[PDB]
Amino acid sequence: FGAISSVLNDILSRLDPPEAEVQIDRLITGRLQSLQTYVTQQLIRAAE
Amino acid sequence: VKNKCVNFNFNGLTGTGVLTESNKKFLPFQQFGRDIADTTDAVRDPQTL
Repeated sequence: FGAISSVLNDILSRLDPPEAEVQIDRLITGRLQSLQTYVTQQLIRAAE
Repeated sequence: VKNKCVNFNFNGLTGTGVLTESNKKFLPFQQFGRDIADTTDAVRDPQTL
């Protein structure tokens, strides 16, 4: 998602919060978008 | 320490899980296992193989 590593723990392990936030805010935006799409898939499919 | 929910850091891998013996057999070169979802599930202990 345009962050240094897909593993959350790797980011937390290597770089400390002040720069970590910029990296993690990228994953949160990405992961949450993927979660949001899956639910909207399910709601529509459950309607079917 | 095995079979207990232990915070672990292997070769500096790090993370939380329950360390248990695995019957799965690595090929000699391989070091880190992985999952269908590409998450760490099998590890080789550095000090003792």
